[PDB]
Amino acid sequence: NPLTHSTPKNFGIGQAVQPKRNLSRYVKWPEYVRVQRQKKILSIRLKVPPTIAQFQYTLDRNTAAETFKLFNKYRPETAAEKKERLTKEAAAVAEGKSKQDASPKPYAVKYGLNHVVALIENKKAKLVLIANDVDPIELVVFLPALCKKMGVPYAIVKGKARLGTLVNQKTSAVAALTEVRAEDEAALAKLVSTIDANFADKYDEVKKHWGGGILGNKAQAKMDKRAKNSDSA
Amino acid sequence: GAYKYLEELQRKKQSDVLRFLQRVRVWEYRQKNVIHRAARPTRPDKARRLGYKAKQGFVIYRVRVRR
Amino acid sequence: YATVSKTHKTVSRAYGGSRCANCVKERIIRAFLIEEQKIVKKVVKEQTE
Amino acid sequence: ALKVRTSATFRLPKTLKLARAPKYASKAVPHYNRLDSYKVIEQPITSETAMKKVEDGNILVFQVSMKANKYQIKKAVKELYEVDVLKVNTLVRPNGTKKAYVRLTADYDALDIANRIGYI
Amino acid sequence: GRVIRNQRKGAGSIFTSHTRLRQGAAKLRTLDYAERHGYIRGIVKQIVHDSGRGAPLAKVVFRDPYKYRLREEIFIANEGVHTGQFIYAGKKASLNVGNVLPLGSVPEGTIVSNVEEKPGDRGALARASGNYVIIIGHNPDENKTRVRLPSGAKKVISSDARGVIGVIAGGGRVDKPLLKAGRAFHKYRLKRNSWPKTRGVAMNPVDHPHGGGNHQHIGKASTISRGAVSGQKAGLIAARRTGLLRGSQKTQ
RNA sequence: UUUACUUAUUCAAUGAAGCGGAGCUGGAAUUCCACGUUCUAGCAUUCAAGGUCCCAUUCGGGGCUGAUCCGGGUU
RNA sequence: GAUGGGGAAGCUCCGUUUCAAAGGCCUGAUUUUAUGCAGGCCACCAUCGAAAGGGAAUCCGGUUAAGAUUCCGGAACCUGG
Ligand SMILES: [K+]
Ligand SMILES: [Mg+2]
Ligand SMILES: [Mg+2]
Ligand SMILES: [Mg+2]
Ligand SMILES: [Mg+2]
Ligand SMILES: [Mg+2]
Ligand SMILES: [Mg+2]
Ligand SMILES: [Mg+2]
Ligand SMILES: [Mg+2]
Ligand SMILES: [Mg+2]
Ligand SMILES: [Mg+2]
Ligand SMILES: [Mg+2]
Ligand SMILES: [Mg+2]
Ligand SMILES: [Mg+2]
Ligand SMILES: [Mg+2]
Repeated sequence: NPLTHSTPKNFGIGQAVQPKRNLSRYVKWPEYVRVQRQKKILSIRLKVPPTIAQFQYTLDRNTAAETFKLFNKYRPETAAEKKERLTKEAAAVAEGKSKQDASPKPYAVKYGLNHVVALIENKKAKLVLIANDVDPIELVVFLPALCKKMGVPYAIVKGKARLGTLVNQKTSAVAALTEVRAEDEAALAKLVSTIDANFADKYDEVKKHWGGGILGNKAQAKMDKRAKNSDSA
Repeated sequence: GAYKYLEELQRKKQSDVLRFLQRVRVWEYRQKNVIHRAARPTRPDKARRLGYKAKQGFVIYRVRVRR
Repeated sequence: YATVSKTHKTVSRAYGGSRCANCVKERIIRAFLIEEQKIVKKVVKEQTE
Repeated sequence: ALKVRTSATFRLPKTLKLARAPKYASKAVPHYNRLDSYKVIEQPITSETAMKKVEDGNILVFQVSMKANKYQIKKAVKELYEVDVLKVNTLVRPNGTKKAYVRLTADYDALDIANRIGYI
Repeated sequence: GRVIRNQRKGAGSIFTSHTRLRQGAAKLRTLDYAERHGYIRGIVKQIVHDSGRGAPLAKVVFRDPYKYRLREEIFIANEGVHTGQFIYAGKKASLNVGNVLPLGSVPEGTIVSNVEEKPGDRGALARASGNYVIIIGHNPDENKTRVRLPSGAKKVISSDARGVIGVIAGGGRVDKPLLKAGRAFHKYRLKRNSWPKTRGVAMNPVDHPHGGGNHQHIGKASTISRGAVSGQKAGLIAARRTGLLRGSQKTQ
């Protein structure tokens, strides 16, 4: 106590060279980091035509969790499951004269963009999930309108990576249910009701609404200041 | 599949959606190097039409040329 | 200078073979007087408010 | 994402550098010693001047490999002739070969060594 | 038929500046937080001669606000600045000769030097010996300062542009006759290869527009259009008038 | 034609360090102003001492504050 | 005069720290191995460019047909360890 003293440092201008501070706001980030951040910025600074910016509306957290829980009951065969099915099918058709129907009818989520588009055009899809982050977006921009025209319930959902986990891939960009088990028909109907309430019933209204046009932090503050002064006087 | 829709949509270059995508992507390409590896085709339908297959050994490179 | 002992290159004082004696003395006097004036300025600021 | 990073400079992060684990050898037979004693020491130099150096200066005069340095000359002479070397001086002759004046230590007699290795 | 001398100057082979002996580029401090908000005190360590420059330079040492070290700056010394003088640079610095202040922080009629054309260019205007800029007014809204330049031009600069209070030292330099080709020689030996100058009329037609003729004479008007091309711009380029200047300057 | 907007484009600087918006404190009327350095050619660096909380013990170690918060738009 | 970049149909040109994720050296700890995970210190940059510029340290005597501040004798000095 008597040997230690308070020696406060004067960190004001012209004194006591500044302490190490969090400069993460001022980091000269690599070019790829700057590019991805400013691409995200520019995509909302520009006015986004309504075909895009209908994808900023995604399934809410709870409805998405319910949808993904339902879709997780219809995962496709992994390599091990397919190998086991194939051996139990061969060792059955060889001996018991089965008509290659020694395995039951599979009930699996349908994936692959071309496959799901074909199912939508054939009205076989009972529910379509469209990833919101498909990097070339033209692969899925027509999907909400295609589903709306074919009367197929669709939800724009967060994560091609999540759909990839659904279908045992890294990314999937779509995930469809064409048939569902009887114990899950009611869950599918309720979830389709929620999903149509969020996307398909709103489609005619979101199709005429532009997105983007959002200013940055500083421009927003400047516009708020000038609207407070000029507009409210 | 989706490639027919991609092909028809790619022909509406002066539509609002394609104009927006053009502006954003031209900015991104300009920010990148003059020649740089592209992770995937920007137009998968066009790449398939021109002979690209999504297998190991096929490569896409983006290149900027003065007009 | 790498081949000679420390005694040849220094002087036994606060700045040795860097600053001359008179400059060192001026540094001593300036440091002491300016620190004292800093104390005086601080107390004058505190008693003028 | 939310780390402090008190410097405004971003540096390339340190990543693991795996040592090479080749699937096949690069040469498939290591080369034998390219400069052993037998080609470090080409042959003794037996001019009248060199023989005078052998007689009077305790210095053996050798033609040596143009790639051989003084360490190599010293160790090759030591191995080949079982003598201690006090000093090695070298030059490149005008004919493009290398001549080494190898002064043996006082323990050995260069005339005796030359007699043994066959030039008197 | 030949590339003329003023054309040859642009390639910069023998016409580059002789910069060996120079002390370094004379610049203000980098415009940082301390100067933008308060001030920083430096010390004038040396007032030195710069080769090829009439004005003396002042080496001014500041503390680094973010790292424990000293930063030496090369200012152009204003007249009256002395070694051991404390220089104050920033928005809050006092109106004393040698201090570096934003143009908007000084009153009308202030004499400044090494004035930035834009905030942070570290000094562009009134840098030659004896020259200065005068602050003639402020426009606080859309913050600008109107200033008078050594040439007499009026310029509108950002109020955050900085300048050094006072006049550049070494004034009156051109009042002494050089008196000697050798003195001109030594002057330009440390600047560039622009001396001596051969008159174009003393050349041949191949060498210069003015060359040739059985008498030395220009032959056509020496006033040359602004739109003329390289190899033609010898003489009086885009001259509004010629002849012995009789009348007033500062046209209204 | 004059003018605004900013993200294209353009210019410039920096080791992209303190930008923008709020707030605390004091003064004065929801607003305003202030909000660490100026006799002196010294010195100013060791996650800053101090304060506080935790652990773990004889070495000490860690967090918070000191040094307001928010937006990650380097300016 | 490479690199990063940009230009050029191209041979190549510009530019030399630039619009680049451009780093080895200290060591807490590690010693499943003084290293990877992991405490923490420093960078606005290849390289070439001088036998008259800068620069660690050697002198004397003797010796050959022809070498000598290099050999021999003696006597020193510097650098790295
Ligand atoms: K003529
Ligand atoms: Mg691949
Ligand atoms: Mg030699
Ligand atoms: Mg030059
Ligand atoms: Mg003249
Ligand atoms: Mg003349
Ligand atoms: Mg003539
Ligand atoms: Mg002519
Ligand atoms: Mg003419
Ligand atoms: Mg004539
Ligand atoms: Mg080159
Ligand atoms: Mg060299
Ligand atoms: Mg020399
Ligand atoms: Mg001779
Ligand atoms: Mg000797």
